[PDB]
Amino acid sequence: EVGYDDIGGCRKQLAQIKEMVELPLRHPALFKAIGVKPPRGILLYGPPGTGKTLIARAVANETGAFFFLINGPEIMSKLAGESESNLRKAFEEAEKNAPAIIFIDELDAIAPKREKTHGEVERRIVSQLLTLMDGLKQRAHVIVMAATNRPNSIDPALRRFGRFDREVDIGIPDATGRLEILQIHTKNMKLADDVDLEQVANETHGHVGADLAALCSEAALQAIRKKMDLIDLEDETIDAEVMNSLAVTMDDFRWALSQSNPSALRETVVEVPQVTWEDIGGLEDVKRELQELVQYPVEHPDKFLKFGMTPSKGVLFYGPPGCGKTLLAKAIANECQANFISIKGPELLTMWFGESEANVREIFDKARQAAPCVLFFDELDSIAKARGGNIGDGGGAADRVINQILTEMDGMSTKKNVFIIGATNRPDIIDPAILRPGRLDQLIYIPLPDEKSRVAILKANLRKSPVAKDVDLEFLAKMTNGFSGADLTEICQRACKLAIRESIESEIRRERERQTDPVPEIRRDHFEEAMRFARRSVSDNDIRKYEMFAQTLQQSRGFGSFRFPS
Amino acid sequence: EVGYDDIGGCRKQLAQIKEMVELPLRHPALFKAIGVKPPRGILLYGPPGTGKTLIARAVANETGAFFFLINGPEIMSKLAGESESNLRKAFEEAEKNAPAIIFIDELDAIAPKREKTHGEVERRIVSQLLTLMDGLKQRAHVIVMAATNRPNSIDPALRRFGRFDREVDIGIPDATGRLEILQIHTKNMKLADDVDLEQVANETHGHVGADLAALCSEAALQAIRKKMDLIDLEDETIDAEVMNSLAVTMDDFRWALSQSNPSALRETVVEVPQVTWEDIGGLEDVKRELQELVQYPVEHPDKFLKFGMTPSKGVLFYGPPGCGKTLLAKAIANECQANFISIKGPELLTMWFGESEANVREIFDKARQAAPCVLFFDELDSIAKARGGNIGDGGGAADRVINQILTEMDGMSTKKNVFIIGATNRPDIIDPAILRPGRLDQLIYIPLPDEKSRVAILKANLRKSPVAKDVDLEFLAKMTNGFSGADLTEICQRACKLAIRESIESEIRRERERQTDPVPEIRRDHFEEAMRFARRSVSDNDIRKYEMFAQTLQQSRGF
Amino acid sequence: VYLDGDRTNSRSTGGKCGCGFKHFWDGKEYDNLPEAFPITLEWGGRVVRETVYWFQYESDSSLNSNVYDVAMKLVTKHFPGEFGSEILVQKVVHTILHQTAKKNPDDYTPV
Ligand SMILES: Nc1ncnc2c1ncn2[C@@H]1O[C@H](COP(=O)(O)OP(=O)(O)O)[C@@H](O)[C@H]1O
Ligand SMILES: Nc1ncnc2c1ncn2[C@@H]1O[C@H](COP(=O)(O)OP(=O)(O)O)[C@@H](O)[C@H]1O
Ligand SMILES: Nc1ncnc2c1ncn2[C@@H]1O[C@H](COP(=O)(O)OP(=O)(O)O)[C@@H](O)[C@H]1O
Ligand SMILES: Nc1ncnc2c1ncn2[C@@H]1O[C@H](COP(=O)(O)OP(=O)(O)O)[C@@H](O)[C@H]1O
Repeated sequence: EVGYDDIGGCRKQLAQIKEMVELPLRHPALFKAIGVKPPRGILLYGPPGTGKTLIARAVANETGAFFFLINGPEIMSKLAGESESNLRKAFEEAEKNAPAIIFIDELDAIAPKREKTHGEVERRIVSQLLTLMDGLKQRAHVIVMAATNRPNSIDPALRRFGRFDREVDIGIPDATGRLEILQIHTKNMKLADDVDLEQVANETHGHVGADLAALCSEAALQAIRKKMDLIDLEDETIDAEVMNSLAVTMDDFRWALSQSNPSALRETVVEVPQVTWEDIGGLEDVKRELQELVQYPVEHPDKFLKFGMTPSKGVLFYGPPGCGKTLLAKAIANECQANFISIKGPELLTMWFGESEANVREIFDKARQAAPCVLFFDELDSIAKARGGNIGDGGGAADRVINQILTEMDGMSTKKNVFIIGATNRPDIIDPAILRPGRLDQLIYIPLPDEKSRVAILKANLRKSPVAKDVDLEFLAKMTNGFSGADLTEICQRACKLAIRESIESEIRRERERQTDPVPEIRRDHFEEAMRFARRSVSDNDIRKYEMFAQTLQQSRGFGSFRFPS
Repeated sequence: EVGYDDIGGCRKQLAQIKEMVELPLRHPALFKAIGVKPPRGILLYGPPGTGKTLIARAVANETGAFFFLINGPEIMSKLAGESESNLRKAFEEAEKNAPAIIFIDELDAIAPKREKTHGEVERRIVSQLLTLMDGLKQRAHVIVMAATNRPNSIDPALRRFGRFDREVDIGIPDATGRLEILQIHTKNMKLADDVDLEQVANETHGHVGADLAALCSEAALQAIRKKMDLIDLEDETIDAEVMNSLAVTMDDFRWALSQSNPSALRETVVEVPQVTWEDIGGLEDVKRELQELVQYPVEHPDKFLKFGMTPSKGVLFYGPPGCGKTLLAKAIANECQANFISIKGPELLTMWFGESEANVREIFDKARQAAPCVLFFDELDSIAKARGGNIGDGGGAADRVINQILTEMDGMSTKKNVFIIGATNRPDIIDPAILRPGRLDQLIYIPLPDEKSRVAILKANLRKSPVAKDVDLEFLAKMTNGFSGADLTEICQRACKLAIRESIESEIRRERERQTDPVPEIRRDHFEEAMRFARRSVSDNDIRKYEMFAQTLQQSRGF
Repeated sequence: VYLDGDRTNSRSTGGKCGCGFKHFWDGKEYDNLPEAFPITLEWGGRVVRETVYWFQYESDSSLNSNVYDVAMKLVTKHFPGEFGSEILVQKVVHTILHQTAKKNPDDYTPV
């Protein structure tokens, strides 16, 4: 049967479920004697296919308590009055065989949003469910677990205390989680020696457990189809000397991956970034500032409360485009081992155009649920830029979205470790209400990269592709003076393209000459040709604005000669 | 059974309910003989989990009256027609066992808003409830109590006179209320010497009674789990002494609090401020004006009646930003022991963008319920500035939210003690309609702090942090000259940050020699270093602006 | 003393003008001569015409012109104490930045 081994991906959520469920079920008498109250309702979030039913079944099997399954559509498909009878019978039967777990599969099908009822028998079913829920006068030990896709798709009457008040969020698996799922689903089949499950796990960006299981099954069936056609003997029984002789190769996995339909691609992704400080050269002062602002409070709270200092909430990055504002946020999120959720400019523009700023509440709720977390708002100026920019439509510097961000930020509890980082390249057009103390007080200037920074960028970009040992990256960084973090990437990509073109041309020429590898690495010639097309993204007439702004900010601090009389 | 002492934060509400219910129940003969109508319906507001079934149960038990409980969902789960039979039987049984109290748990479930309900069976149930409630004129000493979340979630026909006429609002507990709730819930438990419920009560901001009970249970369970795996005392039964051998620690409470999701966090905070006059130095004239305008009418009504002087409706504070306009309002609210409701500028902007100006009415209703109260509007110029500014785009300064504020302030009786205070740092673009003799007639200038006030500001900011005796705040206050409160607090924050960084660095370094409290206070060198980042937020041009505005206002009055 | 742009007894290190001496201007000495740019302000109905003097190619880093200081000084000199004048400051900053852009770093046109 199912167990904890059959579940991959999520690990913290399974730990929380174990903590909440194992003690009251495995120790009935001990909990009865003790005067505390165990939870009597758990609500599992997450998109379909994440394995919520699997989690509930595995917990019930491992604990050993009786497991009774209530299916939403099955309950709602019966006749009026018969559905209520089935629900009551299920509850009383589960109570009789205590301890027990009652799993309501699709709760949003039984008790949807109130405005979406549009009926009477549906409301009667919801009321019957509420009566049965509030009727759990201990009844030895029965735990009711329900699964829903979204928190908003449940009748709010079920959220109150004595009901489904405890919530567990099951998200999209990460790369390690996807690798675990693939290993679980491939442990029974035979793979060829060149199959690297880590590679395919990293390739699948947006996938849930069902998608990965389907991918493995599709690859296995592809191998079976490519093999059995040779033997073409569909005998009475599948003989054992065929499956063993058949192995799935990397080619089949790539073929199945290409013809795959991800289920969750527009879902916001929350995970610890894999970038580090080595990917960005220099900027040591900014690194120290970020460590001071976001790493100290989460690591030494006692020293913060000892001096009675309230930690800051936000930091605003400004500077020319492409200099690595996003990379710094990802690196600082990774260094503290905290979750990172990114909100791009198009998201804010969609909220502004659609006049739906209630999604900001959803964003902040997700950040709160994924604490500790780093919330990164990219190009906050976009809305201000969409309203004419410097020459606006005659109105003030305020909009329905940034104001909602301010409202959510003010009401955000400082005890929880949620840190907000904003990025922009036009500090002049930013709403001054953002820079008010208590919301976003720190301003950090990100200048153009320096020599060591350029060398680090080149090394980081060229890490994946082979290069010739004769290439002198130091001289290339010397040649490049005013480029940004994107021009170097462009140069590297042009060199790679030239190498690829030369390889393909040589291959075609050799094959056409053959009627009766020349380039394994990228050499100096490719970089020499690539540098003939390099272009400075930011002109010398555009950095002067940032330099003058920073100079004005620095020059106003004219109190560096204060000394006590001693 | 449940008793009166089990109730926690809500103390005034319990007093009101006692004074409303004890007399008819304890002395049925007195009220039956006398020609005074006892209350027949009581409605209890408040978000879920605040405790409302508890209060009714406690009142019924203390008064020794029959208590009959009716659940909304329970009555609505029955078949058509059977629900009416259940309601009639409940009312008849309660009438039989006089005196009695009927509690309807989820009133909004039985009788929601009219547009929300669509089926005819639901309307039939609501009409049956109305008929039963109107049939209480027989006076069998039966009192009906109901609970809900919002005043508007109930059918307005249920708030008619003769049915749920009375009203008691139970709100979010305050700091002392939360402390009392924690003490009540931790009576059976055993704590450790390092656990002080007062500190955690201060920290728990947006929690309700159910949230505090959940927090206590989670902390106790975490302690039990932390001890059980080590003791591995998994036997057939549980020993008596093992429970008394374990206690909850402050770390358990900190962990539980950090892993807690408060329910009532978006609700308006209606409490008495803890800010006193000592937190802001100087401005004696402003203190005198505030006491004269908000304290005299609430403590000497006879004087105002005798002289026939209508109390002032409110004032408007104008001045450069960060000079302590909110602190004065909080201090004057605290000095009068009156509730304080603050409405920031983003709230006004949300109401203007979403065109949901009707909520303004609701706000005043809340301020009407918690009288006496001080209603504070921050950044009244935000609406005007957002739609243009000095030039603007279209017509005058009128808009939606400001117009609703005017039409609600005009239609407010002076018998209720609600005082409205507005603040703005751009008095030029404020709507002249507000500055009218009867809405916001008073204009008060809040200038930059003076030498005697900066010392008080620094002391108030530093009272929470250790400071070395060598620090001479007088010299710092003399040297600042042209700073604001928002700059002095920034200086203090930077000094504390430098001290914390030095402590962290020293602690890390001292761990390097371990393979083979250096800074207890804040020295003067920390302040000397932090002063290098000191920036003057308000230039001289802004001072010229405000001084010219005040001079133009003052030059009109000359005699 | 000196009135404006007069030669001063102090050799200019970055003598791009070729004069070889620093020139007096606004109470200080500059290696080069400022560049004049017309500008108009229209705040509060009234219109004021002025010439912004922009300094560039100066050996001293602190002596180079800063737009955020020039615009603020001009606005406070011509419209002192007016509420909400920062919009005028931003407009002047943008106009000066657009007008002073050099396509070739050799178009020195001293007044
Ligand atoms: N984290 C996981 N580890 C292993 N298998 C998973 C995981 N998530 C999903 N699956 C697979 O997906 C399949 C379907 O999941 P399902 O129980 O339908 O999820 P839900 O009920 O939430 O839609 C299961 O057979 C399971 O093997
Ligand atoms: N300072 C930098 N160090 C390393 N890589 C950089 C840097 N700046 C830009 N990049 C490159 O740019 C890409 C992403 O740019 P990004 O940081 O999003 O630009 P912006 O700073 O404008 O947000 C990355 O692939 C990264 O390799
Ligand atoms: N002020 C309080 N004092 C003591 N206990 C409280 C208080 N508020 C809430 N509680 C606890 O919360 C629990 C649930 O409250 P409940 O009566 O369900 O609130 P509501 O009726 O608003 O849903 C009760 O068991 C009660 O012990
Ligand atoms: N006059 C003052 N006295 C003490 N603290 C002040 C003063 N002015 C500002 N502050 C500090 O600044 C913060 C917010 O200032 P606030 O009073 O909101 O500014 P404003 O007067 O513009 O509303 C408070 O935390 C307070 O500690």
